[PDB]
Amino acid sequence: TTRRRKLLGSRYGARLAKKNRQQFERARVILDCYSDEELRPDSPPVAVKEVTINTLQTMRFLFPQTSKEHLDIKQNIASYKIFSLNRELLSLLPK
Amino acid sequence: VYRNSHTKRFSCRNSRLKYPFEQIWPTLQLSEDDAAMFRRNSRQFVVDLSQNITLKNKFALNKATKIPHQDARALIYESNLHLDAVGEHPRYLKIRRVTSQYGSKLMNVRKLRLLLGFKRRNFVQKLYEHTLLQQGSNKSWKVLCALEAKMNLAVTRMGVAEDVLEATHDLRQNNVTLNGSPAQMKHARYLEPADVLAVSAVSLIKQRICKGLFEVAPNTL
Amino acid sequence: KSKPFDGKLRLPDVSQLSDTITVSGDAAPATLNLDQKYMDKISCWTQTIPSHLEMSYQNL
Amino acid sequence: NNPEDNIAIRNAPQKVFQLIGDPRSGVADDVTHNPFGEITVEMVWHQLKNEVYWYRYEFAGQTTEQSHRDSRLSDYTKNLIYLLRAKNPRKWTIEALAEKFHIRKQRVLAILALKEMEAHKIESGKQLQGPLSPYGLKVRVEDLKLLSLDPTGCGWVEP
Amino acid sequence: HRFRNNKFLRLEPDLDPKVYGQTETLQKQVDDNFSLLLAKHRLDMKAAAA
Ligand SMILES: [K+]
Repeated sequence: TTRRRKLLGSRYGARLAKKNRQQFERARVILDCYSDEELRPDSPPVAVKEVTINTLQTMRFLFPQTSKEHLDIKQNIASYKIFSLNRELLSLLPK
Repeated sequence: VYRNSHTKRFSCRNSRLKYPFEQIWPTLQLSEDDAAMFRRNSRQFVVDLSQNITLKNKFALNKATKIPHQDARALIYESNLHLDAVGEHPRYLKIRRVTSQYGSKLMNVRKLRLLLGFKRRNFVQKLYEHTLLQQGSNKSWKVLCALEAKMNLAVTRMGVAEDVLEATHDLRQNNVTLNGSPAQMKHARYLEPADVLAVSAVSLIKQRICKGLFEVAPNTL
Repeated sequence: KSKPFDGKLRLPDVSQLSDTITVSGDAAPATLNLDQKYMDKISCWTQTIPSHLEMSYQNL
Repeated sequence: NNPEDNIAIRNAPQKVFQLIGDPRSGVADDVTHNPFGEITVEMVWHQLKNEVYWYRYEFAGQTTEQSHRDSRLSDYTKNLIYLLRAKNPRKWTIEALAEKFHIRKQRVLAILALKEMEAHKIESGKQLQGPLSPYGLKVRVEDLKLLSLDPTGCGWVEP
Repeated sequence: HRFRNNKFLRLEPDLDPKVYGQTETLQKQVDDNFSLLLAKHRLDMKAAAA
C-alpha cells in the first residue's frame, strides 16, 4: 500500500536537452566533448560567454582576516554583483 | 535467526580480547555498564611503571605510525616483556600456539560479512573467486577494491546513511539512482570508475541529515 | 576622489601560495582534523571521505 | 619549487641505482631490500564514548605524504577551475589545469561536471533563493583577470 | 559609550534559528537594514515638509 509513483529514470543530459537546449550545448564545450574523434559531435562548437557560480562560502566562510588581501577579494565580488544588477535595472527603467 | 548475535550490541565476537566482544558500529549508543565492559580492552595496568596505558600509547612505545598491514596483528593481540609487560616474570607470559589460527581465520571472514551488511558466506566466497580472475598483482588489495566497488558501501561513503544496514534498505526502496535510473542487479554488481550516483528521495535524505546534526548545529546564524 | 570601478572581476591565483598555509591563511593541518563532536553521528563518514570519490552536498 | 613549501616535489618518483662490489673488478645490483614501498595500515581515531577504533589502509603509504589534501580542496579553488576553463578552453586544457592545481585529470573533469550541474540549478531558480539570492553571481568570461603573487610578501598584482 | 554591550544599538534580539528557522532569521536581518534606511528618509521628509 504505497502512494509513491513509479520512477522510470533517464540520463541527466537527456532531460536537459528537452528542457533547455542552450545549456546543453554550453555543457558539451566545457566538458571537453570535442577533443575525442569518436565522441566529437557533428555540430560546430559554440562559444561560452556567461557562467554562474556560488560565492556563499568565499564571502562568509573562507576569508576572515582583516588584511588588505581578503578585503579586496570581497569588495571586488560585491562591486561586480552591483554592476550586474544595474545592467538588468537599466533594461527596465525606460518608459 | 532472531539471535542476539544479529544485533549491533553483540554482532562481533573476538576470543583473543579480555572482553570477548568488539564494537564496530560508530553510531551505537551504549549504556554506562556496556561502556565499562568495552573499556577493558583499551586500558591495561603495568606493574613496574604502576600506571595505566592505552592501546594508542602502546603503538607509540613501539614507534608504529605506518606499518605493513600484516604487522598490526602482532601489536594488537601480543605483549612484550621490554615495553608493555616489564616486571612480569617470563613464566607468566602468554605465548600462542599454532592451533589458534582457525578461530582467527573464521573471525575475519565474519568481519567481511558484517561490513557488507550481514551477507551470507556464499556471497563472500564468490566475491573472493571474482577477484582471482581480475587483473592485478597484489591479492590483498584486489579484495579491498572489490569491497569498495559494492554499491551499498559506496552509498555509505557519500554520507547519506548512518551505516551500511541503513544504506541497504535505501536501495530496496530505490532512494538512489545509477546513471539516471534505478540500478539493475544492484545487490550483485560492481561500480566502475565513471559511475554517477544521485539521490532521488531528496526530501527524505535532507530530513535525515538535518535531524542528525540538529543538536550540534550552532544557535547563532 | 578615487579611481572608479573598472567593471572587471579580479581574483588572486591562490595556486601560488605555500603548502604550509590554507586558503584562509591559517596553518595547514598535516593530518585529518577529526572531532568528537561529529565522529559519533552521521557525519563520521563525511569527515573520512576517501580520495577516489567526489561528493557534492548541493546536489547530493 | 622548493621541498619546504612544495609537497608535490617531496612526493616525486625516485631514481634508484644501488650496487654492491667493486666498480673496477665486478659489481652487482643490490637486491637485499625493497625500496619501493608496500601496503601500510595506521590507526587514525579513537572514540572514547563508544570505544570505536578507525584504521586507514594506504597502497603507497611509505612513499607519499599528506594525501588527504587532494579530495579537500576549497570551494574557491573549484570555482577558479570552472572559470578558467570557460574563459579559454584552448589554453586551459585538462592537462594544464591538472598540473596547475596539483591534482589528477580525472578529478579535474569530475569537478567541472558537478559545477556545471549546480550552475543550471541556480539559473533555473532552484538554489540561492530568498535571503541568499545575492550570492548567485553571473560572470562574463571577458571581464575576468587573474592576479599573480609576483611581489615577495603580501600583495597581488594584475600581471 | 554607555551602550558597551549593545554595540549595534538594536531594539530587538535576533531570532533564534532553533525556534524560528534559519530562513526566517536571514529574512528578518534583511528587513532590519531596509527599515533603518527607510526611517532615515522618513525623518528628512517630515522635517523638510514640516
Ligand atoms: K552466514
